[PDB]
Amino acid sequence: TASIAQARKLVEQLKMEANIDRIKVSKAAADLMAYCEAHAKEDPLLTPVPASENPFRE
Amino acid sequence: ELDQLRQEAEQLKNQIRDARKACADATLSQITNNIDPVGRIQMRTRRTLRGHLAKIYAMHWGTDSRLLVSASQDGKLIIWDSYTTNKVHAIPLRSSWVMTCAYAPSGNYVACGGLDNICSIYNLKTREGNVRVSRELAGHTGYLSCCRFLDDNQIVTSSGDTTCALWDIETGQQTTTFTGHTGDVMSLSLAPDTRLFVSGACDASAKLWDVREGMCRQTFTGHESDINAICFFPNGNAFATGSDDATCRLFDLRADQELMTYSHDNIICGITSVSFSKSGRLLLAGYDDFNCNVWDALKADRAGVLAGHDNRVSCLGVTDDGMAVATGSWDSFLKIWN
Amino acid sequence: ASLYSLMSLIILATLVGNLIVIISISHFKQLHTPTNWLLHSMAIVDFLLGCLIMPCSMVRTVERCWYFGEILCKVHTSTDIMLSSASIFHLAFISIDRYCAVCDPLRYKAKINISTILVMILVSWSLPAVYAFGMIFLELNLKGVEELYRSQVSDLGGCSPFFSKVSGVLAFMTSFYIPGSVMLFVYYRIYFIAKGQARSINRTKAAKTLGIMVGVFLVCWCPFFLCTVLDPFLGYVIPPSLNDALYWFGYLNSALNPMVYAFFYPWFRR
Amino acid sequence: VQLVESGGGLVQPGGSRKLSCSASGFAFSSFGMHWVRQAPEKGLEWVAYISSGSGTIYYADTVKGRFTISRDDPKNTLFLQMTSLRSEDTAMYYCVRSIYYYGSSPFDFWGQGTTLTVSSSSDIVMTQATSSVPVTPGESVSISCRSSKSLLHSNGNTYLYWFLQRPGQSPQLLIYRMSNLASGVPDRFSGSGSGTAFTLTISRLEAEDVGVYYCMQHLEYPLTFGAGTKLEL
Amino acid sequence: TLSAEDKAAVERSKMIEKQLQKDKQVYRATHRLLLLGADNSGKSTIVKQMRKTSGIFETKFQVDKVNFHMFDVGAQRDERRKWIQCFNDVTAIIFVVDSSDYNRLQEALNDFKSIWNNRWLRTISVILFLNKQDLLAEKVLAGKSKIEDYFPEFARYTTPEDATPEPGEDPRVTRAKYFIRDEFLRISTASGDGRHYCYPHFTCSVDTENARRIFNDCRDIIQRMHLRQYELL
Ligand SMILES: NCCc1ccc(Oc2ccc(O)cc2)c(I)c1
Repeated sequence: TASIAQARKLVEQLKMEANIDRIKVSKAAADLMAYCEAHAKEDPLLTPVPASENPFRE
Repeated sequence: ELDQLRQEAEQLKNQIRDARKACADATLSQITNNIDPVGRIQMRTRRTLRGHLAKIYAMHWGTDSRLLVSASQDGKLIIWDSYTTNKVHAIPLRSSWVMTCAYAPSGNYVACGGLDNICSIYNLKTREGNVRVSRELAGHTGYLSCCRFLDDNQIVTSSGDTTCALWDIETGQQTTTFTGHTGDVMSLSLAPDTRLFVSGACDASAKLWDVREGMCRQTFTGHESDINAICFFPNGNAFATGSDDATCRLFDLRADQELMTYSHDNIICGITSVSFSKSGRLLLAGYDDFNCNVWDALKADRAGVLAGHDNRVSCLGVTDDGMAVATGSWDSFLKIWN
Repeated sequence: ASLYSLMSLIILATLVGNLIVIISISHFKQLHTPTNWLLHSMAIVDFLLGCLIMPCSMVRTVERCWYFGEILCKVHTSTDIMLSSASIFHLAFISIDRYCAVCDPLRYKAKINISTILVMILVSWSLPAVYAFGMIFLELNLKGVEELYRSQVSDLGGCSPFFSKVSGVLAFMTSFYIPGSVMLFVYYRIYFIAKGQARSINRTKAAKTLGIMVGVFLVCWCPFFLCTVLDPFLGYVIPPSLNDALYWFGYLNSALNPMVYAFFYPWFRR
Repeated sequence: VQLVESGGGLVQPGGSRKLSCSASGFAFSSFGMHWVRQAPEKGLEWVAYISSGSGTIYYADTVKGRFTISRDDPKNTLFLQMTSLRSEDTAMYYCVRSIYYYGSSPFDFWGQGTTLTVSSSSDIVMTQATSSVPVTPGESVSISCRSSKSLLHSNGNTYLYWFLQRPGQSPQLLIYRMSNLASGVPDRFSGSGSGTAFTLTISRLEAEDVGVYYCMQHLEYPLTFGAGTKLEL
Repeated sequence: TLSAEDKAAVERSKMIEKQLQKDKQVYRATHRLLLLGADNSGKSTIVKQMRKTSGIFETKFQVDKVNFHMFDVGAQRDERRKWIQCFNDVTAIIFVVDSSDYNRLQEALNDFKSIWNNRWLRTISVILFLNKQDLLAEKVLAGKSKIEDYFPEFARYTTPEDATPEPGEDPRVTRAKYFIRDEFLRISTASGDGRHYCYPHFTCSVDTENARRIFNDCRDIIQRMHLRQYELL
C-alpha cells in the first residue's frame, strides 16, 4: 500500500525543518528598520523630487 | 501503519509551533512607534498607454527603467516606451489565454504563458527585423501562472499542477522539480542575489526553495484564503503576500515569525498584486475595489490612494530606480504614476 | 412681464443640459462607444442652437420689431433653418441606430462602427448647410410673390420668415416627412417584437418609453409644419402672434431633447 | 541577409536609367532605405531616402527634381529613377537598410554597389584634419573628426557614425551614436567626444584594420559626409 | 520629436497603431463560446461532427456568415474554481449530459448546480444538450433497469400537457425523457432572477443540426440583452 509510503516521506521532511537556528525577533526589527534611513535619501517616491530632475515632467 | 505516522507529524508540528512561540520577543510596531510618520503621499498620472483590446493580465518593468512589456487577454504582447509613449514591438501569440509575462534582465528575451501549458521564449535581437519564438517549454500538467528569468539560459516557472520547476533553454529539459504544495501555485518571487525564491499556493501557505538543492527549507502560514501575489523585500530576509480576505502580511526569513498585519475594516475585497518601493518604506497593493492603496511598511498606516481606473487592477510594478510606478487594469489601460 | 420670464427659462434650460452631455462624453473614457458620438454631436448642435438663435428671437418677439439691420435678418433666417434640420436628422439617425441594434443582434457591432457614425455626423451637418444658405441667400422661396411678400413684411419692417407655395412643400417633405416616417416605422416594429419577448419569458416598458419619444417629437413639430403649408394655400391668414407661438415649440423641443435622450438611462445616470 | 543591385553602364548625356536594389533574407517591409553616392576618388554622399511606410521622402539639395525613388513591399525590390544625367552624375551607388526605434543601430548593412559612367549652405560642414598616417602593427591609432555645429541634442544623444570602408569591399559599421559598438566588430575599437570634436581610438592593430575611415552625422538630417583618412601598414 | 530619428519612431508607432485597428474589427465581429461536459458525455463526438499535455482546444465553425469560436478545456486538474473567471465575457456556455448511466446523471445535476450558481459566471446563459438519446430508448424497452431504483420521485410523475412527443414510439420513453429534462429545468429555474436563461435540447448521436440550434439560441440571447439596455424589457 502506497499510503504508508506517502506519510513516511512527509514525516522525514518535517523533522528536517525543525532543526534551524532562529534569531531574536526584536533583533530583526532593528535590522529591517536600519535599512530605511540608510536609503531614504535616494527614494524618489518617498521624497518628491523637483520638476527638473525627473523625466516624466509635462 | 498510518496511525503512528500521523501522531509523529502532529508532534513535530507542535514542537515547531512551540519553538516559534518561544522565539517571539517583541512586536515590530512597539519598536517603530517612536518614529515620525511619512505623512501624505499624492501621486498623479503622468502617462497613459492605449492600444490594448482585451483585458490586461500582467506586466514587467525593464532594467533600464524605460521599457516595459504587457500582456492582454486577446493574445498580444506590446513593448512600450515610457518616456515618449511610443510603441516598439507588437508580438501576436498563438494562444490568446495568456496569464503571465516576463522580461529578461539582459533585455534580449521575453517570456509568456497561460492555459496552453506551454512557456514560450521570444528573441528580440535578431539579424532579421522580426520577433520570433526560440523554444517552447512543455512538460507541465496544469496552467502556467508565473515565470521569472535568472539569466539568458535559466528560467523558473510556476504551474497549476502544484509543482514548480527549473528549466534550461539550451536543452529544453526540466533540470529540477519542486514538489510539496497541495494547491496550485499562483505566484513566485526572486531574490536580488538569485540564490533562493519563494512561492504561494491556494493551500494558504508559502514555502522557500533552494535553487541548487531543489528542496524546501522553510514554510509560512497564517492566511485564511488562497495566495494571489507575492513580493520580496530588498534586504533579502523578508517578503510580503496578498490574499482574498483583504489582508496582507510580512514574514521574516531569519525570525521565522509573522510581522504586523496591513488591513482595514473598510476593505472587503481581495488583493491582486503587491510591490515595494526602492527603499522599502511604502507598500503598494492592488485590490478589487478599482483602487490601489498605499501603505506604510513600518507603521501600518495607509497614506495615499491611486484612483482613476475603471475596472479591477490586475498587476503592479515599481521601476528599478524608483522614479515611477506603473499599474494595469481590466479596462485595457496602463497608467504611470509619479 | 410674465411673458419675458416664461421664455427666459427655456433659454437657460437648453445650454445647461447640452453642456452637461458634451462634458460627460468627452472627458469620461467609458462612454467612447460609436453610439455616444452621435449623441455628443446632437448635444453640440442644440447647444449651438440655444446659444445663437434664442436671444435675438426673444428681443424680437417682445419688441414686435427687428431693429438690427437687413444683412443680419437674412443671416438669422438662414442659421435658424439650418440648425433645426440638423437636430431632426440627428433624431432620425438615432432611431435608425436603435432599429439596427434591435433587429440585428448578431451583427450590431460589425455594422455599427466609428466609420458609419462619422459618415452620419458629416451628412447631418453638411446636407442642411448646402440647402438653407442656398435658398435664403439666392432667394429660392421669394420668386413670384415679391410684391405681396414685401408689402406684408418689408413695409412693416418685419423679420418673420416667408415662403411660397412650392418652397413650402419642399420644406415639408425634406424636414418632416422624410425623418418622420422613418422614426415611426422603426418604433412600430420595435413594439411588437418586445411584446412577444415578454410573453415568452413570462409564459410592458415598451409602451412607456416609445410612446413618450414619439409623443414629445410630435407635439413639438406637427402643428408648426402643417400650418405653414396651408398658410399660402388659404390666403395668408395667420396672425404673427400665433406664428411666433408656433415657433416657440421648436425651441421647446431642443430644450427637452437631452432630458429625454440622456438622463432617462441608468447607464449614463451612473 | 544579402542585398543585390542591378543596372549601371555607359550612356550618352541626357539619358535616363532605372536602378534597382533587391532585398532578401529579412523583413524588408519594416526597414527604411537610403541611397549613398561615392565618387571613384572622393568620399561618400547621400542621395535620397524612403521610409518604411512610404509616408516620408527626402532628397538631396544637389538634385531634387530629377531623381525619383520607389519601393514595392510584395516583391521586396527598391527602385531609383534618374532623368537627364549630367557629367557629375558618375559615381558608385549603394542601397543601405535602416530601422529606427529605441536602442536600434541604423546603417548596419550595405550592398555591393553598381557603377555608372557618363561620357563628357545651411548644412553642417564635416571635415577631417588628417588624410593619411603610417603606424606600427601593434601600437595605438587615433583618428579625429570635427564639426561646424554642436551635434549634441537636448535629449542627450550625439549623432556620430564611423564606417571604415575596406580597400576593395563595401563599407561597414563600427561605432554608432559615437559611443556604442556594433555586433560583429571586435572589442578593440572605441570612440569619444565632447560635443564638437570627436576622436576614434583603436587599442590594438591587425592586418585587417587597413582601410579608410569615414565620419558622418545625423543631427538635423543634412546627411553630410567627411573626407576620410587612409591608413597604410 | 524634433530629431529625425524621433519622427521615424513616431511613424513606426503610427504603423503599429493601424494594424491594431484591423484586429479590432475582426474581434468585434466574432462570438466566443465555452464547452463543458464530462468523460461519459460525448462532447468529443459532437465537436468532431461539427467540424502531449495540451491545455485548451479550439474549434471553429461558421453559419449564416457568422463566425463562432469555441474553447474546450483539455488536460487540466479536477479543480476549475481558479481559471473559470477568464470566461466571464463569452456569449454562452454549452453543457453536454449523458442520459444513459445511473448516478452519473446525479453527478451531472451536481455539476450543473455548481456551475449555475457561480458568482463569476453571472450574465452568461447556458445551453443544455441531452446527448445519446438512442441509448436511453434502447435501455427501457429491454427492461432490466428502472429509474425508480435511483429516483423515488419518478413514480409520482406524468407526461406534461405541453409536451410534444414528436417520435411517439412509447409513452414510457417520453415520460422518462421529460422527467430527466424537467429535473434540469427545475434546477435552472430555482434561481437566476431573469438575468440569464437555459435552453435545453435533445441531441442524438450525430444530429447534424446543432449548429442551427446554437445560432438561434445566441441570436435570442443578444436581442434580450439589447432590449434590456434600452428599457424595452
Ligand atoms: N425652431 C422653430 C423656429 C423655426 C425653425 C426653423 C425654421 O425654418 C425651417 C426649417 C426647416 C425647414 O425644412 C423649413 C423651414 C423656421 I421657418 C422656424
